[PDB]
Amino acid sequence: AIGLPSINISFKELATTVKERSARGIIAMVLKDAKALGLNEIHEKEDIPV
Amino acid sequence: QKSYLKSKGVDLSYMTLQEIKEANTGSKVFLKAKIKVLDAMEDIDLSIEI
Repeated sequence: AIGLPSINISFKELATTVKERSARGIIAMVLKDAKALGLNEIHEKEDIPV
Repeated sequence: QKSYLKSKGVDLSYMTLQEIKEANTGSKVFLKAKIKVLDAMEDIDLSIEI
């Protein structure tokens, strides 16, 4: 509900990109392995199953 | 400087040469210079007309 009046200033550096991804284009890959079974969406390199 | 800016990902298509000259680069500074190094005489050639 109503809280105390709040003034918050946020600093964020949204400049961390190169070769930006296109809005279009979706690739689906199916693989045979013993682990990580199921769907694992991969948005970029940092989130890769280990 | 242009290569560094392109690596940063900024678009230089519309900027003037002056604008790219004074674009913010952070800590790094890029400069270049031209000099010519003198040398003492080592070879002498003379032609004499009698």
